[PDB]
Amino acid sequence: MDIDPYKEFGATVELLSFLPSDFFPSVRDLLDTASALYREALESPEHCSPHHTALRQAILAWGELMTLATWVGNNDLVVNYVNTNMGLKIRQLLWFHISCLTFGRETVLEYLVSFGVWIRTPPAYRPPNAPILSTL
Amino acid sequence: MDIDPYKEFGATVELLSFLPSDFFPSVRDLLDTASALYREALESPEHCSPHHTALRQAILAWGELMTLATWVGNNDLVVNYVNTNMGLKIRQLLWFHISCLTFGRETVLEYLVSFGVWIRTPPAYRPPNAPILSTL
Amino acid sequence: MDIDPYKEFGATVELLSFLPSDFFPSVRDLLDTASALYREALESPEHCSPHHTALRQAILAWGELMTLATWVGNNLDLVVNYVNTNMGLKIRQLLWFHISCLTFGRETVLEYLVSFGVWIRTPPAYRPPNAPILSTL
Amino acid sequence: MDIDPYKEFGATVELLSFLPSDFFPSVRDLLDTASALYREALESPEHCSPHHTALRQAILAWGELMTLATWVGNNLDLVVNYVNTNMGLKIRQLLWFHISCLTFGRETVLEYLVSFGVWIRTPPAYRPPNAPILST
Amino acid sequence: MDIDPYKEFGATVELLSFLPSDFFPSVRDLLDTASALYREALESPEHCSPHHTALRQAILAWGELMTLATWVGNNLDLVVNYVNTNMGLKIRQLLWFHISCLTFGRETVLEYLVSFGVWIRTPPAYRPPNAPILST
Amino acid sequence: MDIDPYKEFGATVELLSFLPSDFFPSVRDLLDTASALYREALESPEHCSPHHTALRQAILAWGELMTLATWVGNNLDLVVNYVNTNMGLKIRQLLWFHISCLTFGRETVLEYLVSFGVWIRTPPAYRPPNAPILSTL
Repeated sequence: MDIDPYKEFGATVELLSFLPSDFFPSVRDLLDTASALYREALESPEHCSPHHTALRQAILAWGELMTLATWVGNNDLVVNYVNTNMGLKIRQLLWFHISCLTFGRETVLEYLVSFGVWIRTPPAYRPPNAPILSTL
Repeated sequence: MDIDPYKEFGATVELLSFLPSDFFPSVRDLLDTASALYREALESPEHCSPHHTALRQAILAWGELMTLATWVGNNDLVVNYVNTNMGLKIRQLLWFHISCLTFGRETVLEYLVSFGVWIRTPPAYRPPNAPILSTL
Repeated sequence: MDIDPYKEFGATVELLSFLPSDFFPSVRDLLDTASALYREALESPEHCSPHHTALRQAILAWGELMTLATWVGNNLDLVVNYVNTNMGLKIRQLLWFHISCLTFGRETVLEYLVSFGVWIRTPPAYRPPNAPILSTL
Repeated sequence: MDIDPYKEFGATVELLSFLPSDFFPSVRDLLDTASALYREALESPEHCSPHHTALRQAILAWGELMTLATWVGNNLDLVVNYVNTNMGLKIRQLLWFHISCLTFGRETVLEYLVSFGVWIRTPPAYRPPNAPILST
Repeated sequence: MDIDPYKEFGATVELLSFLPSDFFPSVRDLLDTASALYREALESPEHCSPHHTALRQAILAWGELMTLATWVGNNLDLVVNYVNTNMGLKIRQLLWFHISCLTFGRETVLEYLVSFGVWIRTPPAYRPPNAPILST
Repeated sequence: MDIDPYKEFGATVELLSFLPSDFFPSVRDLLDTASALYREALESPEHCSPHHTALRQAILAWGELMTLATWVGNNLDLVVNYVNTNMGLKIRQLLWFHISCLTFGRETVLEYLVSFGVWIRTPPAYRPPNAPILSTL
């Protein structure tokens, strides 16, 4: 079985691999961002949005990955191995769902094709400041 | 942040720890069950149910756990370690979402309190055949 | 003062001594049926039913008895055997009756305790071998 | 599962810790206060106030562990003068709270636990000698 | 800029100087009077009475200078038994005034500070031994 | 008891720890923005806004700390360094947040603290060099 996690939300894995690899903030910055303004919404008993159902499983599954790393740390390249390949897939899943909740789903998707083509023009022919999605 | 994965669906972790530990079928039996009759629904681009959004993330996160186990198998108690503690949490998440999709959400929740009290009566004072939820 | 514990719920102890001593599940499996099915109503800041108020006092009465069991073990064996088995049967049938009045409803349990009475009093030569099962409808 | 026995009645166990441990009358004085006032109502088969359900259970729980004090006495002390002192103190707080909530009303006892809070908190040079008594 | 912390609540700091400096209960007795009564209301994200805003700030200002007493203790006394005695007295007047204005109402505390004025002013031969207590 | 200082105003400390330590002006320039713009409302005998009640307690909490700084200097250096710089950053972001909720309005600040969050978390290679400025409309 092959299923993209972003497929119902209107994006792809390729369109999330369209941004650079080190554009996404770290997991500590992203988890504190969700814990900043989405604690009373994520820990609600009733689900509000399909982003909320996907984000409850993104945090819990990364919790299972971290306690697997501390267990294998006791019994440290393997704790560094998870942040290379398994760590990119959780940052992209966290950044996409946090930003779609704050700003909007279609606003993130239009930003992904805007920052993707901004990073792939020559510097002397593009707007100099990098595009950042923001409120107002 | 502390969030149960079953909290929006009307259950708890305790009510899923109400059944015995080895009641749940293995991950191979459960993944082939979802691949049996939910391939054209889970791999749809549009999300149908909150069980579908939770089940797309249950399969993908267990995929990240298995390739972590083959990587640490190369670089085998650790491949057996994941099936003791990290393996119960994925079987319960797979069994709850497969059975709620087939039969119904409230039918699984009424079955959980039915099989829970069936296993906790003396044998001579209970119905002899174990309760199994089934169609018709 | 000789109070009947569940006289106000439509039963007696004499109606509920008909069940055998091995009819009730153990206190661990009885507290788990209370904790797993409905702890949100037991920890609630209001009293939903008179079974709930009787169930909050019944759990904490057993918890005080379990404090006495570890105290006589650590500080200061037959008395641990006494709380678990002799005074525990009064907690088990108190926990069973209040859980079952909330799961299946109260009138279902009281009609079951009569229909167990016609089964447990007949000699074994003239009764069906399976005991009557408790279930709604 | 840690239940507060008074939480349904509007008082926490922390709010009832305003009263000192040696404030409460003896269990013999509390049971005769019950037997003189509420003997028909406690032994009736009729449903009553939720203090009545908690008062039938608190007397019988004391009665169950009264026979434990009788049984441990002959069959061999330090235990019999522990079971009514330390473990019977939780009966005294439970018997005092339900006798007084039936007689003087519930909300007056909630106003009494606060008004005993301001009495026991004040320094000895500025507190009245009249300890607050509960009267009607 | 010299602000009165009580001026918005109808009392001046001169009017609250009727009460003696050793009248006020200790800060440990005031915080448990808050924690037993108002723990849900203080920690709620909902706007409440203007005593609640001043009570969240008075606890956290005491909490900030509580860590100052911890930090000055090891890192080197006279300072740690000055910061809770002299500088913590302004907390005790601020914690007493807002606990009592929430429980007994605001105008009763304004009527209590005046009625404690006539008690402490009278000569010792003509004053009642009952210091005025605040009850409901 | 673990109280959040501005939970009731629509924020957290975790939402407001995203700003750097050098984002806030010093306590002298923060008290002057309170004293010069509106001291008539801070010295007023009524509470206009819940930011005003939180601002009266925040100024006098710092004034008590400045009394401790001169007392440890005159009577009885690293502890003067501690109040000014380590516990002063908790006063600076408390003074900044309540002043800005009264100047620009509260919803403007909370939408600014999110939009600073998307700026401060991105790496410097992919963010514009100027930080987002706070202003109404």
